[PDB]
Amino acid sequence: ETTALVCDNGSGLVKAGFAGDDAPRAVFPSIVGRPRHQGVMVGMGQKDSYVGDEAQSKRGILTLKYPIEHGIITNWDDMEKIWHHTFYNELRVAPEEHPTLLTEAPLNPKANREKMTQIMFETFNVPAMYVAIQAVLSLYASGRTTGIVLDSGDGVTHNVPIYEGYALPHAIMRLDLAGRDLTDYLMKILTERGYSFVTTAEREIVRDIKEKLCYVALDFENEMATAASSSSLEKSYELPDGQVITIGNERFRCPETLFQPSFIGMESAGIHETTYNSIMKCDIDIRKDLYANNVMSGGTTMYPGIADRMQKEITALAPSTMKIKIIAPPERKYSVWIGGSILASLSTFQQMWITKQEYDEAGPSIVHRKCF
Amino acid sequence: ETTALVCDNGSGLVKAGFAGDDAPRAVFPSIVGRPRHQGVMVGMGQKDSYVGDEAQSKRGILTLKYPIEHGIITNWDDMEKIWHHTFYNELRVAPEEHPTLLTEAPLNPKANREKMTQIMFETFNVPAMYVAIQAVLSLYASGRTTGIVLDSGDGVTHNVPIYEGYALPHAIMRLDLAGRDLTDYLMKILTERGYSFVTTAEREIVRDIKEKLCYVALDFENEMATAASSSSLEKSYELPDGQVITIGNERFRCPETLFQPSFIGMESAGIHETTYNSIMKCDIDIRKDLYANNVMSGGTTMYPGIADRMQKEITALAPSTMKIKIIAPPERKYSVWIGGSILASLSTFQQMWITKQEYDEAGPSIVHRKCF
Amino acid sequence: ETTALVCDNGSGLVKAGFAGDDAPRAVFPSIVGRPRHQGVMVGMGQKDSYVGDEAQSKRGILTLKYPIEHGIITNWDDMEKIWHHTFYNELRVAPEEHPTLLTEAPLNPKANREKMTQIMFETFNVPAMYVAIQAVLSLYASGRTTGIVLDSGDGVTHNVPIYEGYALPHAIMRLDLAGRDLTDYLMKILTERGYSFVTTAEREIVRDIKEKLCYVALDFENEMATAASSSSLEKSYELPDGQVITIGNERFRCPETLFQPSFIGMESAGIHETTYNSIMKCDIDIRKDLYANNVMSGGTTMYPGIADRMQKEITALAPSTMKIKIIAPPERKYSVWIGGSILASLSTFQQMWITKQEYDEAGPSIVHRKCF
Amino acid sequence: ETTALVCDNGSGLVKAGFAGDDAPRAVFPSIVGRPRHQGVMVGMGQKDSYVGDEAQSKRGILTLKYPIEHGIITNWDDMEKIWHHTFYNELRVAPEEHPTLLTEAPLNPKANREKMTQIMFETFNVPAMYVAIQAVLSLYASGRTTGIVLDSGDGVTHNVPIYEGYALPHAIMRLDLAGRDLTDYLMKILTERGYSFVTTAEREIVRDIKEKLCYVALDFENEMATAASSSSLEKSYELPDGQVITIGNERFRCPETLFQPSFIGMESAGIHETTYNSIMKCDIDIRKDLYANNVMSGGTTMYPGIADRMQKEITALAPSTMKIKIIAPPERKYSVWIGGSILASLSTFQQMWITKQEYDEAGPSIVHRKCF
Ligand SMILES: Nc1ncnc2c1ncn2[C@@H]1O[C@H](COP(=O)(O)OP(=O)(O)NP(=O)(O)O)[C@@H](O)[C@H]1O
Ligand SMILES: Nc1ncnc2c1ncn2[C@@H]1O[C@H](COP(=O)(O)OP(=O)(O)NP(=O)(O)O)[C@@H](O)[C@H]1O
Ligand SMILES: Nc1ncnc2c1ncn2[C@@H]1O[C@H](COP(=O)(O)OP(=O)(O)NP(=O)(O)O)[C@@H](O)[C@H]1O
Ligand SMILES: Nc1ncnc2c1ncn2[C@@H]1O[C@H](COP(=O)(O)OP(=O)(O)NP(=O)(O)O)[C@@H](O)[C@H]1O
Ligand SMILES: [Mg+2]
Ligand SMILES: [Mg+2]
Ligand SMILES: [Mg+2]
Ligand SMILES: [Mg+2]
Repeated sequence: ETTALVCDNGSGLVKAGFAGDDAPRAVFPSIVGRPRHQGVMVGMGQKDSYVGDEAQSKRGILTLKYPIEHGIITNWDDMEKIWHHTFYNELRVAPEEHPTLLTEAPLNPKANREKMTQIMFETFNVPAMYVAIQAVLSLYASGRTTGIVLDSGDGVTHNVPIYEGYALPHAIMRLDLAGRDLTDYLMKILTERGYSFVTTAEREIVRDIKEKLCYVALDFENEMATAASSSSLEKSYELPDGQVITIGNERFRCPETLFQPSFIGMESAGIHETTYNSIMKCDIDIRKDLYANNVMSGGTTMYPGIADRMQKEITALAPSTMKIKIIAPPERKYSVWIGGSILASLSTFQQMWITKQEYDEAGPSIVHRKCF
Repeated sequence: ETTALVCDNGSGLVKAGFAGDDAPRAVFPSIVGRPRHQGVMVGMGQKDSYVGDEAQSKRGILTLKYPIEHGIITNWDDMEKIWHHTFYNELRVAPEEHPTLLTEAPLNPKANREKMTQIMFETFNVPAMYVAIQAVLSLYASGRTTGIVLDSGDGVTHNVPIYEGYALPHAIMRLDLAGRDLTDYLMKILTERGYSFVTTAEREIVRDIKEKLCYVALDFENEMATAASSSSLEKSYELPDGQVITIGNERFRCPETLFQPSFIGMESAGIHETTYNSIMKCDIDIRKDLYANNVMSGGTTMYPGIADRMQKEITALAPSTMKIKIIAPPERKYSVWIGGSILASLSTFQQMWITKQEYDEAGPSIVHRKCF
Repeated sequence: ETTALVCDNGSGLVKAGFAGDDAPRAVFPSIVGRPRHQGVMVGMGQKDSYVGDEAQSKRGILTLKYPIEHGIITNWDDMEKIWHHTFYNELRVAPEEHPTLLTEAPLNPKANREKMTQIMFETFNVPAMYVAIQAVLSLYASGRTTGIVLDSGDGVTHNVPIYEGYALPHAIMRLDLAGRDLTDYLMKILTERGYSFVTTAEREIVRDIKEKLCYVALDFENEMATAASSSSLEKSYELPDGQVITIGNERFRCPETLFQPSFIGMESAGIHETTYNSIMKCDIDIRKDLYANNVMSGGTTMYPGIADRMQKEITALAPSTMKIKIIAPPERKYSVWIGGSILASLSTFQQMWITKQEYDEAGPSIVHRKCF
Repeated sequence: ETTALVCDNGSGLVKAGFAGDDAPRAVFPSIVGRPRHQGVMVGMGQKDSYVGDEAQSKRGILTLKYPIEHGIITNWDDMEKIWHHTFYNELRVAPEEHPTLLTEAPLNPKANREKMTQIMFETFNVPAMYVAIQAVLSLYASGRTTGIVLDSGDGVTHNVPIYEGYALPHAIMRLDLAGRDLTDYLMKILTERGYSFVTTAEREIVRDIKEKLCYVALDFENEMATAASSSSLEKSYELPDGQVITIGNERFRCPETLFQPSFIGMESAGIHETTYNSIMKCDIDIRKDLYANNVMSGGTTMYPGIADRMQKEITALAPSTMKIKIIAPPERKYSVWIGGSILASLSTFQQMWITKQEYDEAGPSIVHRKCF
């Protein structure tokens, strides 16, 4: 045996690599694009579909779409097309030799995990597989046993409280506000400056505006007063046609949707009150250890100043004698993959794989009574 | 006080009148024309500019242009010239005595509404004003509280879901396909018959072809089979030079762009799928009442057979146990003005005006925290 | 100031008079004759040159020639000799007191208009001048703003479409078939009867045959069948030597050259197809108003039956639902002067003159950026 | 099979040859002339019609006319006469053995392409044919996939944006200002020097003046100031009668009609603003690649200094951080034929022909659902 594969399929990026590494060798977006215009040059390399980094380059003529929406895979033809691109075109492996570690969000459909298991054996014919929960793997990456994990990615934000090795599945919150809903609110409030980004190729531009110019205001009602003297507030951004946009208070205002989800019409609470309501559903003897370990992960927790507001605004909810310590590693974008590289290389793990023999005598329903 | 003014400025027509009436006294196109040829007769009444019904008559020698494109006013010199023509030359009022109700599209620039407010006080010096959203006013005209409003005009098509008095601003779709983009597609597909309408004075002829000979096919793939036996399909039209054109399948084919916007190269969805995606972004307890109230308005919803296809094609998307009732009044062209005549004559409204005193101590930014 | 002068210099006649009158006081041909024989009576009043009505009387012993051929003045010594005869010998004015309105054909050389301007200031020293286009002035005489003008004179036939005060300079046709080319075709087809008019004094007789016995056939292929029974077709004419000529089908056949210019070997089209091709180069919204206003002017449009054939033969080209109205005033010979009398007496015109001060600081090139 | 024919039928020239060559073997003008004079020598080789290079030599006695005006073939008798001259008299082939590649302009009538297809099978009986779009073939000649193509010929100027193999048919502009409208403006402004070119045989002289003495001014308002000191500006040209003309500012002033079409009374924009408005109708992610690839083609883009003004005047419209690279090959006159020689010799193309069997069971309407 050489090694094992760790394929972190997310709603926005597909992180992939080998176990035992410290960074994924394969980071490309989870986009499958079909061309939508006519097509008039004969031959000269026109494929029926473009996946990932190729569709990101040719995106002006493509109808881009995501096969994964809010964690749930909705377009199993396109998801088998990304996995085919991930293993062959991007990692250059043989899938019949390496065991594959997959990740998915908690509180997810049963058929979403059975259908991953059916594809990895009946189509790729892997020797073994295992589906892990992402917020469990975010805590191997920090090398811990205790802590609540705020894993906010591109499709789903979810808290999982984990005390000393033991997960508390009744306190797992799942909030479907994520980075893809911050882009779609940003396309709505860039309209009030005048700039109209509508089609799906501009959705990948407003995503790139958000990753470069948006931050989290430490007090939202005071930065809106700073928009009176919009001097250091406004920044510029060069679009791929050469135009510039002067984005102003829309920098700090779209990540406030993480803290006030009523901006996009959701009745639910922000990520500071879904952390606090998930600690307050735990036992009273472990709430001191969950305050002191607030592990953030995922790429939506990469804004400048989001650890400073989570530490500010849980403290206004928690009793004043408990210390709050939001713990943000700088590598926290890939930490679901970093913990998957650790868990697949542990020596105590090689009896937890779902082998091909164990699958065949049990069908696709083996994955529920074996993984979690 | 005599009464209030209701000035519905659209991208294609300027509807204007007084509150409490049942029809606008002033319907003229929103066109400002400059002459482009030499000019050789001395004197005898040559103005520098021609606005509205006058420029529509003298259009053979004029460079006609619209100051409003896609809802956004782009040419504030010409828009102050239409308003000057609307009040003085067309309504024959004094603007310093009547409060003016203005309309504009939702999801619009902030500077578009501030600059209307700055003109109506610093130039016309009105006693009071109020900017209303057009799809709110389309629902007073039907005398209701509940319904999604498909307001398709000449610059912008937009859905606004309104439950029992409460607007849902996160489900407001805005699609910039409208009647001016159906004319420009019709000038492109009349070329394949041979007829070349190019200059801006022929743009007002193809607009008049579209308002007389175009309808909506109930099944587009079967009317294209009827173009084999083009017997009852083809109609004729007498041009203003005496020529006739025999338009064939181009009758039903340009309003299909409302239902398949890929004909003009837009990635977005048709008006039957922007209604359905705007209901599916509402709460699940109000989707039954939004199906049963589909208020159409605007002049682009005046084609023969557009209520019959909207009722056909939402039903193919909606679940089969929900009833769909597309509600098209016959007066639906002016229904943004009809609801503006109702709202300005309500007794509960006279504290919602932005008076001249309230403007002066607040600047032009009063209109955002007072209207909507 | 007394009044202004209107000097309509044509290729065949010099119409001159004062502004505000209804008929020119000075109508004499534009002929400068030199004697060609010996000269044997000593003294008794022999001048070196004879101009106009005097050379028309003494024409048997003179080499008559026209200084203006096809609108272009080619013999500037003789044209200064006609203007000297026009002002002093014929109007009896002082040129240093009256401003002079001049006319010329459209699409004319630049040096033709500069050299008129140089003569009227450096030789006659007029206070002011203005060069107008003849087909503009033909439309003041009918008191209008809209119409295409068929101005066919003795040197040039030209259409100028004029919509409501605005000339369309890209649709101005200029056809150099005129009355002097109908005389020269008539001298060629009177030869086939036997009568040989060759020298220049007989050119002024065939011009007088044409003004008295020639008409326009309403259908040319049927009047040629009437030449079989030449009973009412043939007329007689008494020459100035007492001889008679019996002109037959040559009455209607030389004005057919206006409608079929291939008789004199021109490739171009007739005056019914240069009117139609000049309307079809206009905008499609003004073609209805140019059909209903077909102003004829000039002396070549004075044949019996030319309005009846223009109305017949444009109708065969125009679409059948457009009305055609050829508009021939009875005074249409002088209508370039009649409109020049109107334009020079308008009150809105006295700032359009090129004064002597404006000329001196600008040279002769002022006339292009001031008149047209 | 020997090879295939590439017949580039243009409005001004008929380029023809074989596939796989680097230059057409048959370049002759698209002129069919009928004699117009009497004809008095008995026998000695007088045909009823003269086509192409023969009618160009004998043009003094012929009524020359073009069967193709603005891309649309209007005179199908004469166009079958050119094709008969092209294959038999000029290429000396048998049309029943070679498959024929035809070109035509985009946004063209449907009946123009059906009637080419009906002639090439029912009259010439070719084995196969294919109608291609000219601006697609202009991009094979530069050997590319990406670029907007400014193909300005003798009848039609049209932009076609082509990204990586995929044409964008909603951004295709078509402007009917071309070289034949620059000749007709040049015949109008040579009149103001005095020189009157009127009949159709002089239309082929002013075309030859334009191809030798006209250039494009880099700044039009400064070359008009250079016309004050007309020293290096004026050139001479020897006419075929031996006369000389001293053309002055009319050298640079007629190609300015390409950049200001209001000189000939067109309301539309120049070729620098129909390129920019066609890029601004594309997607925002491909506008960087269309700026860097501005392929000019056709013979109207052969003026000295037209690449230097297109690079100057798009840059004044484009944002200042985007590079503009107008790409003019020196062989750009024949580049529609050069790309047609490439496309007909590709190995991936031989299933795109419309064979004679495929035509017979489908009628003439096969060409729309098979070519484009
Ligand atoms: N620097 C950044 N600042 C802010 N947001 C960012 C940044 N980088 C990425 N994002 C957002 O994070 C999203 C992807 O983050 P990531 O956590 O990798 O997604 P994901 O984990 O693959 N989706 P999932 O695991 O299913 O929840 C992007 O779509 C952006 O919206
Ligand atoms: N009978 C008709 N059938 C089809 N289309 C029509 C008809 N009458 C008008 N139209 C089109 O619809 C438009 C009617 O104008 P209107 O509905 O008022 O647009 P508008 O409201 O002025 N623009 P806006 O309010 O900003 O959306 C015209 O410009 C035409 O393009
Ligand atoms: N009754 C008539 N019938 C037909 N032709 C006539 C008649 N009277 C004059 N003509 C012709 O008209 C010519 C003069 O007409 P006229 O229009 O006055 O010339 P003109 O206007 O001075 N030249 P121009 O300025 O170029 O129009 C004569 O030379 C004749 O050829
Ligand atoms: N050297 C030149 N300089 C400027 N213009 C030229 C030159 N040579 C040719 N032309 C012009 O280009 C025209 C022909 O160009 P060309 O592109 O070959 O015609 P064409 O492409 O066959 N017509 P079409 O294909 O229907 O657009 C001539 O009629 C001239 O007006
Ligand atoms: Mg993740
Ligand atoms: Mg409206
Ligand atoms: Mg005259
Ligand atoms: Mg060409």
